[PDB]
Amino acid sequence: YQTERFTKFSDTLKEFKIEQDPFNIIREFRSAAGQLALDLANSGDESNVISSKDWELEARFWHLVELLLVFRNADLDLDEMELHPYNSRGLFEKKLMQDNKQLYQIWIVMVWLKENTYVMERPKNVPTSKWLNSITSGGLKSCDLDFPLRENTNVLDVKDKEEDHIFFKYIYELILAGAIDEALEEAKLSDNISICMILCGIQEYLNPVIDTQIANEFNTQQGIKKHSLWRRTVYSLSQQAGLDPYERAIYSYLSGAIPNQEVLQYSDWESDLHIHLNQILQTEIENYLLENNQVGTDELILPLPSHALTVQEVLNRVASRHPSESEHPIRVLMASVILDSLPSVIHSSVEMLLDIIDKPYLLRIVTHLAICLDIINPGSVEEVDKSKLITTYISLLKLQGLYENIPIYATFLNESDCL
Amino acid sequence: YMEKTSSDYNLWKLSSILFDPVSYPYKTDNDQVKMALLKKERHCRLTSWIVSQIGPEIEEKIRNSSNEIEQIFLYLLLNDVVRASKLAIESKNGHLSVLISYLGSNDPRIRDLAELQLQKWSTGGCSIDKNISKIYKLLSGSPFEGLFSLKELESEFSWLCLL
Repeated sequence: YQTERFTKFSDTLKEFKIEQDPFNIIREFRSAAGQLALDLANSGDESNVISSKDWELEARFWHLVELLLVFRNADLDLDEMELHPYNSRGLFEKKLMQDNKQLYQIWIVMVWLKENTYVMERPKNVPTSKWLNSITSGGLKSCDLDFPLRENTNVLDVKDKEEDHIFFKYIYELILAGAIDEALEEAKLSDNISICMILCGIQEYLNPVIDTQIANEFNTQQGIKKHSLWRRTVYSLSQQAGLDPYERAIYSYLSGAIPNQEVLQYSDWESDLHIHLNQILQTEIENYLLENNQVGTDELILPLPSHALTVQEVLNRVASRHPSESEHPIRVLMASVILDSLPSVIHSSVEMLLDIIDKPYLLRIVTHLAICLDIINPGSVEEVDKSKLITTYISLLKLQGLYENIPIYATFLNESDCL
Repeated sequence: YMEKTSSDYNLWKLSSILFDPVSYPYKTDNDQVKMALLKKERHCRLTSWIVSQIGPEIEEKIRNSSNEIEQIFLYLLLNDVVRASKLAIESKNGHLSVLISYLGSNDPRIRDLAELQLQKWSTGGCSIDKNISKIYKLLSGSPFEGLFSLKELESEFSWLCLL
């Protein structure tokens, strides 16, 4: 049956033109692609695993589109936040994310990135308690994480290191996926209290009593006041070798830094891009705080880089670092959406019809995207480009023998007359 | 009218810190907030002052220590979280270092976790360094009130230092 696909997308358009909000179209496009992603994936010829991934990718694209256009377009402007110098850093961070839409967009994108991150299954047969092997062998004169750092790592049993590896890797995957609560649960329950505690430093300080404008979200002060310190402390910890590469990786991510080579070598376009947007973000916040004298000089223990990249440049670098992946045609759209250069790319792939015909999803996707765009933002895509796109896709509806559902797509030109 | 060096001056000053009203010049959304700020201010001045007093005692003690983790603890005795964190970092005690950064945020999660770690050690725990346990006990939020208690430090430190 699967050669139903176009129906689903077409179907969604029917429902829209007929209850005469348009963001639902895309939401459905997403779900549609995802549903199809499942079909080709389950039981299939290994020629299908490929086009299955091109559907999952499809789906992620629609999601990213929804998220960003919702934020950008459903922008109806709220009330400005008036801080005082007595206010906590927490509030200033919030203010920053409110006022600077360019940067919040980065947040949105990171959220999307996390959403679609793979995490291993929870490690089984985890041991009763930490470093149990070393303790049992005798030779841990101190039971604290820093003991084998104070003096040769030869202290820790091999099996203990192997388990610390399992743990820190799992925690790392969870952190990259946004699963911070799960990471704290794992830390707690796996007898890694001190690491847990480390994960608690992630929050900026708020006090509901002082920072009135969040006395709703909070009933109790929380987060840590000397955060610039925390951050250097963690970063330095991240640079100290004789720690497991995933642990160092974790601290890197937390300090707004770029994890060690041993770990980073396995990160893909999404993972890598995520890492570097995290860096942009971290740097930008800490700079925002410095420009408002909410950082205390004592805490500038160490040099961290102060110069934030632009999303443009991060993308360019990550691209050159992952050319194969970068060049994949829906991930180009992903980037195009991220930079807003989107009608830009529409008109572009339009002129590539004048090695876009070779891949099937593309001509469809661009067309339905163009439709959505001009629905949500009348004017968005050049009238001509709509004409050209629908023209060509329609002729494929003909080549597929689905003339049945051509009128729906017609509802965008007087050129429709000619059908 | 008194010398800033005289013990008398100390009496009158400490008395000012604890009893004279504080003023908080910046306007506050509601008044219970104000009250909270006034409490933080007073607390900060009292604790800066105590650190003024115990200062040389502890600096002497740091002069004579032969063990890095003990020094880290003493820096916590001067309410200097940052230099404890730094020495930890330097003496290659990095995890501790991170933990240290919590001292003075009153995060009850961290509190109950630190205490938990302490019970687990104090039930088997073949051996834990004498000063790491002290530091954890500080993170527990109840350093004498306790079951790994710093009360015995009664004999090694000015009562003011422990307070």
